[PDB]
Amino acid sequence: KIIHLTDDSFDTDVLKADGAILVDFWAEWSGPSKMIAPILDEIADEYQGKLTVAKLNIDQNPGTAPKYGIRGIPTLLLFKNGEVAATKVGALSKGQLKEFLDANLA
Amino acid sequence: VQLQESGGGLVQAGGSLRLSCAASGSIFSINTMGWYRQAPGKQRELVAAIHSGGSTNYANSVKGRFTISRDNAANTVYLQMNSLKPEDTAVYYCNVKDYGAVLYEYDYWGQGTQVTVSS
Amino acid sequence: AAKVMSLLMALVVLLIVAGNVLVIAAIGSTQRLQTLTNLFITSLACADLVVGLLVVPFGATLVVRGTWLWGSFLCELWTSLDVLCVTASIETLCVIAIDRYLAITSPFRYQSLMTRARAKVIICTVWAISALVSFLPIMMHWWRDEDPQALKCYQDPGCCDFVTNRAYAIASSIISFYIPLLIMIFVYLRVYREAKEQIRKIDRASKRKTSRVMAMKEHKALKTLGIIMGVFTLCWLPFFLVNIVNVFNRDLVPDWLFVAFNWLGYANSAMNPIIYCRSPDFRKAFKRLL
Ligand SMILES: CCCCCCCCCC(=O)N(CCO)C[C@@H](O)[C@@H](O)[C@@H](O)[C@@H](O)CO
Ligand SMILES: CC(C)NC[C@H](O)c1ccc(O)c(O)c1
Ligand code: NA
Repeated sequence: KIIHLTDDSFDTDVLKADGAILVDFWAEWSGPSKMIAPILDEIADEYQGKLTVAKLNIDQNPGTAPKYGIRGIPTLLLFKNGEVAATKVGALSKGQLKEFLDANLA
Repeated sequence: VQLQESGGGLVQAGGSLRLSCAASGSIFSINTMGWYRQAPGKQRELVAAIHSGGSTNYANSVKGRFTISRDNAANTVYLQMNSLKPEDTAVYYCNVKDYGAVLYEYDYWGQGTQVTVSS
Repeated sequence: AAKVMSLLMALVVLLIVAGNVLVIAAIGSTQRLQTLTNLFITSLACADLVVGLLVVPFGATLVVRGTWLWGSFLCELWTSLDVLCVTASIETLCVIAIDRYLAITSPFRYQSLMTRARAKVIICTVWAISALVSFLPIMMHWWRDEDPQALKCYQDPGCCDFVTNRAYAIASSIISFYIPLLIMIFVYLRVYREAKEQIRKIDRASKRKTSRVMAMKEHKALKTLGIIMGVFTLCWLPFFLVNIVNVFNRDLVPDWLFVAFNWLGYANSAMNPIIYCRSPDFRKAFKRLL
């Protein structure tokens, strides 16, 4: 259920897309960006319907990241009707991350 | 908390009596024990009282004659009544004011014990 | 969670107004409740009630809407009213601790010493000081900082943040919270010491026959004392600690936390009816009113 984003599809897959969408900005070199990868695969199952998880590789698609001002990675932007309602930066555990998500899904 | 009162009865004017109230039960370290009395067809008034820190309080009617004291160990209060008059005739009640709640005081009253003085 | 925050404000207002209205009614309507201690409780309950009726509602809407909807004058007047009622409330908690200290340790002294007229003068003074810390500095702009970004919030009617110079933040916090707290710690510590030393005398009395232990009545006194100091400090120390911090290193503590900690302080006004009105006579009056 994970969307794997590109530079051109971003407008259709996130800004025009239905519901809430959580975007992960990850890189193959970054160890903190790998620690959250298996956690987000589990969240996509448990938060099915409530939100949609998306991943975007910064090495593959460098154009999207400067627009929103991404400094560090991984940085998780929650999207609601093409608008940024929340932000987290760095690696989290499942228990910490669920509490961020449960509170923003109201 | 039960207040057991003794020492009352009949006595001739000019005589002495020694009332004694033992308080069996859970009472806060800081408390005020005293003796009140109620003459026939009158309101209950304070006779004498003693704080747990040695402070005393007497009524002018009984000043110089009556002496209140408390037992050092147990919760027992004595009232030595000397030079008794027929005016002193009343139902003497033992009282404990417990300050364990901090914000308020709790009252304990004994059943009352008759003292009667004749001329 | 954002919807949970708004629900949680509503019950806070309900608890404060309900609780305090009920207390003031109980004291006014019953002849037995009109003691000197309950006179200071009436001062306390008035302050807390004004918090619930005026201060917390307007405060709630500043969180809901993200902005001040009633203009610069009512931001200044509301800020003054907040400080007035919080100052009067916390100072009155301190006066109560002293009242109970005198009535417990020196009850015969207390009766002649603390008259009804003397209690009124004390109450009047608590409110007069609350006014002169709140309305006098805030309305006259003495609380104002010279900083440009601070001066942006004074110019903007939509902005109603609490921004103060160094002097006012210290002085107000001391008068509203720290002087009261230290007096309450000193005062109630001597009630513990008095009760500790009295257990010592009862043990000396026995001639090595018995050693006193903490019974029912001593453990209840410690619990009550723990609730008094614990709840008051839990509710107001965090805000008033931060309120002094923010003057020096401003960015150190976030704005969401500063506001949340202030709301924790408004909750104490809902707790105060519960702590200071548990007497048997209060319990009976409350049953009679409902
Ligand atoms: C019954 C009457 C008792 C005295 C009434 C006056 C006591 C309060 C004195 C006073 O006003 N303050 C403490 C002394 O400053 C608090 C503030 O007024 C002051 O701190 C601020 O005005 C400045 O910090 C602002 O730059
Ligand atoms: C939101 C604002 C108006 N809250 C002020 C706070 O309750 C307060 C009260 C008394 C004070 O002395 C103080 O510094 C701060
Ligand atoms: Na303003």
